[PDB]
Amino acid sequence: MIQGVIQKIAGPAVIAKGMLGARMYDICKVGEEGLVGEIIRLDGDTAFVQVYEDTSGLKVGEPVVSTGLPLAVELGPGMLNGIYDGIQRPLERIREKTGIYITRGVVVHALDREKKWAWTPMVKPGDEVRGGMVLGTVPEFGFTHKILVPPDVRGRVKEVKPAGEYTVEEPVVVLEDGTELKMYHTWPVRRARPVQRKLDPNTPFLTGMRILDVLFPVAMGGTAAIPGPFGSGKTVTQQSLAKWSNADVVVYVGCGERGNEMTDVLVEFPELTDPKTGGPLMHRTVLIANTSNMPVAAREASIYVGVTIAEYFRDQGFSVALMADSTSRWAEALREISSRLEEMPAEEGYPPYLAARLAAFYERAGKVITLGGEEGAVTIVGAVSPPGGDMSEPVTQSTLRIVGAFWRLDASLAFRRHFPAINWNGSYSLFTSALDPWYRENVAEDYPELRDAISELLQREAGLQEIVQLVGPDALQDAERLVIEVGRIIREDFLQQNAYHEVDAYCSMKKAYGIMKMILAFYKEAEAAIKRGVSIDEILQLPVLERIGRARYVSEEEFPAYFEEAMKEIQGAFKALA
Amino acid sequence: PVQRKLDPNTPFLTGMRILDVLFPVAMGGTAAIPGPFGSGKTVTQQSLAKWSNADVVVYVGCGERGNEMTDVLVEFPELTDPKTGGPLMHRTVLIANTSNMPVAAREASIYVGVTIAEYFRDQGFSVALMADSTSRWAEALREISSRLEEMPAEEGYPPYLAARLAAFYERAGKVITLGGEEGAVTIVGAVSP
Amino acid sequence: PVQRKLDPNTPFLTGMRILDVLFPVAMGGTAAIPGPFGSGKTVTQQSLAKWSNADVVVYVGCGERGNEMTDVLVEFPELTDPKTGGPLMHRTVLIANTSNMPVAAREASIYVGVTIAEYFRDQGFSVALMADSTSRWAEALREISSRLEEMPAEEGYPPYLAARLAAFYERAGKVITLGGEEGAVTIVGAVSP
Amino acid sequence: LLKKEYTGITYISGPLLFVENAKDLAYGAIVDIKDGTGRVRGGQVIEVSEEYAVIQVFEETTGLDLATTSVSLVEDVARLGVSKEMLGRRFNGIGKPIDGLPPITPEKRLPITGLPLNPVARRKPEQFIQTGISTIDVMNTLVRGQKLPIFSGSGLPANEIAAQIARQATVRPDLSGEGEKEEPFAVVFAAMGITQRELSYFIQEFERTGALSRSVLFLNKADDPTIERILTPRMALTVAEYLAFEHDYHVLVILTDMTNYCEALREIGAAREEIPGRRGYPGYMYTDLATIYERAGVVEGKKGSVTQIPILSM
Amino acid sequence: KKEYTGITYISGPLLFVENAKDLAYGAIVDIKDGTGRVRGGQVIEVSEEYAVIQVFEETTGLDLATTSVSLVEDVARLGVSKEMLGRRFNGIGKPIDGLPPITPEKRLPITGLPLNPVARRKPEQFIQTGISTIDVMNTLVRGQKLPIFSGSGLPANEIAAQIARQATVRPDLSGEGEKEEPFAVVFAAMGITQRELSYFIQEFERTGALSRSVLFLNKADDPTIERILTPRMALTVAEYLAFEHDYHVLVILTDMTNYCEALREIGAAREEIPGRRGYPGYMYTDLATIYERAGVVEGKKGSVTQIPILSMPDDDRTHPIPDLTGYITEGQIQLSRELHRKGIYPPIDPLPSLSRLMNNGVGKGKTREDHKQVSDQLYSAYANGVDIRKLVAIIGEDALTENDRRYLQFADAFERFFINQGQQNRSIEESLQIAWALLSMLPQGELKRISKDHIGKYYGQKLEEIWGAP
Amino acid sequence: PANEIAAQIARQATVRPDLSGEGEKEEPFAVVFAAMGITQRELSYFIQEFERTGALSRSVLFLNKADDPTIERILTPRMALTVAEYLAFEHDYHVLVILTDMTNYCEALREIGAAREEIPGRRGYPGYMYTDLATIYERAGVVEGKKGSVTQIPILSM
Amino acid sequence: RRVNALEQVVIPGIRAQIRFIQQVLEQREREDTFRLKRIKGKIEAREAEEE
Ligand SMILES: Nc1ncnc2c1ncn2[C@@H]1O[C@H](COP(=O)(O)OP(=O)(O)O)[C@@H](O)[C@H]1O
Ligand SMILES: Nc1ncnc2c1ncn2[C@@H]1O[C@H](COP(=O)(O)OP(=O)(O)O)[C@@H](O)[C@H]1O
Ligand SMILES: Nc1ncnc2c1ncn2[C@@H]1O[C@H](COP(=O)(O)OP(=O)(O)O)[C@@H](O)[C@H]1O
Ligand SMILES: [Mg+2]
Ligand SMILES: [Mg+2]
Repeated sequence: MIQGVIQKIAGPAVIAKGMLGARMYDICKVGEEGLVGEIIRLDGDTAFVQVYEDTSGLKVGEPVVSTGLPLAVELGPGMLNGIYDGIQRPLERIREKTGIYITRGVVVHALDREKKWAWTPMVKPGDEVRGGMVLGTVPEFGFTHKILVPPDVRGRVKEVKPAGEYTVEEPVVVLEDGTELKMYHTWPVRRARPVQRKLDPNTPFLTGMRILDVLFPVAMGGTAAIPGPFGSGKTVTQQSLAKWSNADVVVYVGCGERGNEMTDVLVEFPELTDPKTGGPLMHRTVLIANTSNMPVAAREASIYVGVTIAEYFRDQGFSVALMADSTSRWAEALREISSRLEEMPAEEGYPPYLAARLAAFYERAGKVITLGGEEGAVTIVGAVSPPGGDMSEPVTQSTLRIVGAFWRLDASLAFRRHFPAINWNGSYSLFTSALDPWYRENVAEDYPELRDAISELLQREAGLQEIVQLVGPDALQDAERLVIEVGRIIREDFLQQNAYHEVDAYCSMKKAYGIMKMILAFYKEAEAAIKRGVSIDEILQLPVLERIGRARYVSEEEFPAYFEEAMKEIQGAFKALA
Repeated sequence: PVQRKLDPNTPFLTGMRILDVLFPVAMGGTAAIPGPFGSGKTVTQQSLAKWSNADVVVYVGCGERGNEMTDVLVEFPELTDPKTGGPLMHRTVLIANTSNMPVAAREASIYVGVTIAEYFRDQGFSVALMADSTSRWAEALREISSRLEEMPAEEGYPPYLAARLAAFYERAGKVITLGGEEGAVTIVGAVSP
Repeated sequence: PVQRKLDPNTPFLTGMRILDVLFPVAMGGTAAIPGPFGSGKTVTQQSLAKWSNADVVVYVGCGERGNEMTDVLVEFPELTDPKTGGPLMHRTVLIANTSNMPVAAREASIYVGVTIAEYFRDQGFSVALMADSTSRWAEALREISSRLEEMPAEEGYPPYLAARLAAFYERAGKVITLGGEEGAVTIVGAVSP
Repeated sequence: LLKKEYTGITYISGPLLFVENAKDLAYGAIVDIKDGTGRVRGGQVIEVSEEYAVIQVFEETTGLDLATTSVSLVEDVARLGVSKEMLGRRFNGIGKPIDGLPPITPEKRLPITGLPLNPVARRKPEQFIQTGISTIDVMNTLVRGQKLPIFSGSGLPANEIAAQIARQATVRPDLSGEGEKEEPFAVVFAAMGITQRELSYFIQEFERTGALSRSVLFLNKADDPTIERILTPRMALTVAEYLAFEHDYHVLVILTDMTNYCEALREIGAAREEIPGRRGYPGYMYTDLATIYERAGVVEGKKGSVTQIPILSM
Repeated sequence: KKEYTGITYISGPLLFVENAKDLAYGAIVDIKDGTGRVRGGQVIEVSEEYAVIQVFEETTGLDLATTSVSLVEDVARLGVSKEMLGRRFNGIGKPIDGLPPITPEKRLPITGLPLNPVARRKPEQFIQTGISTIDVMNTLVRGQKLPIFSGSGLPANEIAAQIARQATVRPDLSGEGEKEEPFAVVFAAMGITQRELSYFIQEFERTGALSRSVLFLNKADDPTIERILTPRMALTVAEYLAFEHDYHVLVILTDMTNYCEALREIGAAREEIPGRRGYPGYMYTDLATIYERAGVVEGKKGSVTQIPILSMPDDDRTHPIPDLTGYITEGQIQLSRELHRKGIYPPIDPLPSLSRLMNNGVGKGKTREDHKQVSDQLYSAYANGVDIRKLVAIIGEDALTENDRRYLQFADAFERFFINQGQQNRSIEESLQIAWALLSMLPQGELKRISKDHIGKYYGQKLEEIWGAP
Repeated sequence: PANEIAAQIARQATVRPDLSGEGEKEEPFAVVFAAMGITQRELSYFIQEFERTGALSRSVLFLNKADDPTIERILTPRMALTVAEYLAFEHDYHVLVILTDMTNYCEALREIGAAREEIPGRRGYPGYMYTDLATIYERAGVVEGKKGSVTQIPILSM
Repeated sequence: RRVNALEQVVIPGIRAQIRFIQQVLEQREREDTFRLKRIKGKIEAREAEEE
């Protein structure tokens, strides 16, 4: 490859000479120390390379060697149960050979080069193989990892290795033109992986939160955003989605995060268990962790590594969910990189191409038909942290133009310790109508025409706030005092959920449906009793109001008996009323 | 050149009650009409062209819509000159440079219009000059300065912007011509902030 | 050079109730009085020159009007020293550099004044130094920097502006002189934003 | 005809590259850029001189090098091949079909920048259009040859109103006294910066009522190169002008979102280090927008008409 | 040994030396002139033809004929030892107290390596600072970064000195009594004046607090590069003591605003285009390499804790320096101007203050088990009372309800006794006792946040225990 | 109406020897008038106002109209103040100086400053504008041992 | 009446002024950045006048 020498050092900017033939945006190794960087400007015989690490100690005349490839990730067996930084360096294997400090110039491989895998072929000599097809399978924990021919390779199969133990470096399939196919291939993180055809999402993405998958649901293959002020509940909700969701593979991206908070994820997660299979939770997760003191170039490309890995797992027929934590701290690194390149800003210091990059990141989601003919889906949920809790910030304005759902957290509800702090007026979703055919088959026939009744009840309560603020609740007539009480019951027994509780942390769909049925039955019976002529004071004393309050903490398998008992008890109590 | 300039002492009758009564403008004066979009600058200027008592009307469409020029071209031969009885188009000169025409020609159109108005002044007539927008002329100057790599003063405008506007508006007034006859020119300019 | 810096434990009496009571300054302290034009900086500093209890007063007129220097030159010989009984001008040194005098001399006057004030400190006196405007010093530094073609900082000032101001206020304090006596210098500087 | 290649690349940085010996490239020409792997990129000459010519690239400059890259001339001015068979087709906003059907056979090739209409050649708009909406038709009526934008918010249903207008608009000659007779009516729909959900919604809505048989669709997605967003409305206006003023159609052009066009223009202009305007947008926004909006109207002596309904979100 | 005499340009703080390609980037050099004086400098740019050197101090007396430059060290290193405890340094390791220099046990680069995120562990033990509003409601945990936000006239220096003088750990409260815990304090002051220098010296030396502290003092008239290098050396010493001798250290950085303005000056002197409001574009990255060196590491017994201090330029929390600080640190303690003007010290405002990591350090087995509920109840009650205190001025006290009068009296007594502690040193048990004494003013049963066991155990104490013993 | 106020001040100004106790009568003020970028409408008013009060026999006028070149405005205040200083301190006159618009002078200064690419101050004006304005205003006052005096009434639009 | 007047008149009036001042300040900052870019570009060309 192309080799040169250093001509000028000034900060991170290094000018090399003799680099005629070097290509744009390649990865170069600078000096004898082995520091890495990117070529950003070519001029005659010279090249402008920008070094990631600290350049103190470099001398003029040290060699510069170009790798000939842009920023790329290694896709193959062995990515699950792994912890990476923003440029795919395994942190666990760095610690085993370096200690508590990350020394500059350390060299490690993303995929383990000395672990045996159980190869099993699915092709024979003479087969005609197109890009994106399947060569064989490899067992990996609870899954079966499929070896895929890279998207740009086609030909005829010459020879296939027999079954046995092999490493990722062994060429298992050799084509007739001399091409050797191994168990892994590299892909540029800034190139979208091709597909056959995109599809409309039609199945829900179950989150385990009662408000989320009922009032503002997100479809499998959709996008969402969760902005909020400081201490509103972003991180807890993201970790809850990681813990309890029904996606096959979860990719968690911390794109620049507080160190003592990244420690919580790095410590607590190995202790947890898989909701579906009961095994370790980390057997289905890929973790990408960056702290604030990591190199800025690794922080900026962290959300592209994650989406590329998610697209790779999508091409094998899985369903992948991607959690991006604090994309505002990714936009900070983007702004810093733009500032180092001397670019004219737009809005509050951001580069004018911010809305292009945000669009290029969110648009990779969606349910597709893979090149092999299988279905796959990627779901993206990103969290935004505005500097002052204002939604006019440019990142929020650029995000809300392209997301399919929008959950807005409120500081007023967080002050009253109402968790989750989702504002049910400013929020919206666009997947309800498409998800309606799925709900009436798998949950209940009445569900889409039962959720809107509760939405109507919540809307009627909001219109009475101008009167309750003027005159106290005890001066209202019973016809609206009843809906005030029902609104309180809804807000405190259905919408509210405790993520630290043992049984309240997760809620299935049928449990929520039963709670809604109980609430609406109470509303109907109380309205009828008011129409008889009874006073509302005797209604609010009924013990069944505590039974609805205990519906959150009842166990998931104990619930079918409790629901039947409550539905009998409420009719028995309201029949005996005057 | 002229012999002497005179003090304006006769009104410029426009035909609008609020402009003729509350805020009059003389036969040698200058006026500016700023306003946002949809405020009514073009309607006001075309009413001034239709109904004023000036002998010759010069209209300059510096960087405006083409439909306004088409409307003026079509509907004016069907009207009647208030003080002569002939067609209204017989007293009108139009200079049109629409918005999608070349930018550099916006600067020349203002000078062409004011030179024609000065020429008709020297024959003893009273001329009213209407400029549809001077902000477009300012934008043309800004673009030319941007190609010259000059340092801008404020909002990107070249520092000599005020000199050009001061020199343009100073052409107006009531004068004694070199031939001994009397003439006057009024300038009404629209501004689009 | 000095021998040892001391602690501030003696108030600087200015004669104004608000400054002496609510916002006191010690004998070796530093104070800043910013404000817009026509707010009262010059009158306050001249009142401090007239009525304070310092032994020697040094006045630096950096880049201001000459009429105020004439007023000080005329009015002061008729006054009485509050602690000596003689003329008030016998304890005052004036360094004047008006606004129409050359720009580069504005930087030199501040250093000359502070050096003279330090010299009178070494004899065992307490000296009060008043700088009429330190913003003109920064403006002069900006003016010189335009000829040097350097890269400016915020608002066009040279990047080393903050070092000069820090080194100027650092000279104030109560010390033990090299001869064993005790002296002090207090600085009051006006800022014109 | 033969082709010429220039291999004197001297400087690459950002979106620009310099060609040394290219003294015969016309200003504003269209070139194609070939790297060592055979991938071809497009570009436009924005400045020419004796020493070198400046070419900006339509997409990423990743993979280029000075030793092996070569620049070839395509055509002196950008041209689009138009034909009457384009009705019912879909294009990617650059001129290539994305419906899977074979490409069209050009009747004529026309410049996409167009030419200014002579104000003497125009005539007054005088015929109304039934939009099917009570608030528009009665109080803010639409005339053939008018340009009437819709000002929308972030959450307001602008796309639904656009689809309803495209489905339900018609021209009524029986009211005008001309007599009940056929009028050739067509719809040119240009969407730029839309997401996949809105693209699917528009496709399904156009197919549902069978309006696709009389419509030409130019579609541009949010992950596409930003140059295609600049070139998208000019293709639609060229096609509409050709139809209206050669085959006497009554066309209706809908520009789905001009806000994305303005962002794409700000991104392009700031990359060339030019002095910004009111809020970072370039100072020549007014001229650039006037080159698009002013292409509608009616022409004296001809039957066709062009009507524009831009849509933007404040 | 080698000396370069090819000076070609001197202007401001920079000078150019030709044929100096042997100098490494960032190397430290010394400049010698015709009078024999030796100055310091740093290489900021190396090329084939010349190198650029930024000079410490002024350039008076230099000339292009006689000046020569020699090399001192390839990278900036500091000699560290356990004998640094009880010493004062000028910001580049030169002693200023007059004692002989320390012999180095090691020489370490002042720019440290980043910590591996997988080697950290969760902070779970607290520090008793001796201040009620910090220990009870905003508890500081070993390994936390908890800055203090102050203003122009507010006494941040006094609070810093008091925290440095009073801080200790409580091994008896943890487990079965625990064992010996070595403790140390590292103090770094950037851009302070002579008055603050004298105050800090006389405060540390008058009570024996110097025997466990290392002080890095940098004056306002010192060179700016000294101010840049001041906090990194303090962090180097803190990391050495914590992770090679098992010490529990506490680092106090006196003013980060001065550091940011020095960074702005240095960046503008090297012809770099700034970012928002004139500050350098890499300020977020540069601050992150200082804050993130604190923490606690698996398999190690020591810990590093940081308390940065910064002054908001106009009490503006939207300024870049406080805004980017909150992106990296785990909370904030905010000083109040109106509490300062009302004669209350220390003027810590409990409403805007927040500590992210309080829940891990408090609780059963590390402190008393009623900590969290008491803190929450105090927060809620004070937040209720502060608005009644304003409503009274319009509607009059006799028109309020009874509970409103209770809350008003509680909000007065809270500011009177709990916050205004003066120079007193309070243990955690004393602060909890005072907090329970204040809660007894409120009627029993109004304490919705506290469980019944703690109410039955601790309610009913009189306020006279501190009223009659102030 | 700043021009009418200036003309009224110039018409009505007088000292009061009887109140001051000097007892010495005075000759009327000599007026030095400097116009920078003035229009014809204001200039025709000023000329008629000076004609009606008979003050043209004691006046010196420097006129730079709005259609005149811009860069000539740098010289005019200096010429006017040189003549005023000579008359006041060489022939014991009492001179009143009126400068019509300093905004035009500042615009003329900004044009040249932006041509040479100086380091600007606020709103694009050159950084030495304080010094340049100081050399104009500070030419007034009273000199010890001399009878004459210079009084300035600049006019400027905000 | 007073509550409604404060809620619906004064607060948006203050907020619009804040939004205007922020944009003016940002525009001035952008102009300063452009000027600094020109100054740096001019300085770089002066040094390389004779290679
Ligand atoms: N679902 C929930 N259940 C219980 N507590 C919650 C819930 N959501 C948020 N909280 C509380 O709100 C706080 C918000 O903290 P966190 O979400 O980590 O930071 P941020 O909201 O700034 O991302 C947490 O300390 C937690 O105690
Ligand atoms: N005097 C008027 N009488 C009636 N309508 C008017 C009048 N002035 C303006 N308008 C209305 O203003 C609209 C357009 O104003 P216009 O002159 O185009 O303003 P601008 O030129 O600033 O865009 C016209 O449709 C017209 O209905
Ligand atoms: N203590 C005071 N008593 C009376 N008048 C004062 C006092 N302070 C200021 N002034 C008036 O305020 C004006 C401010 O003058 P000066 O201080 O010279 O301006 P600046 O503050 O801009 O330097 C003076 O004309 C003076 O008459
Ligand atoms: Mg108009
Ligand atoms: Mg003054």
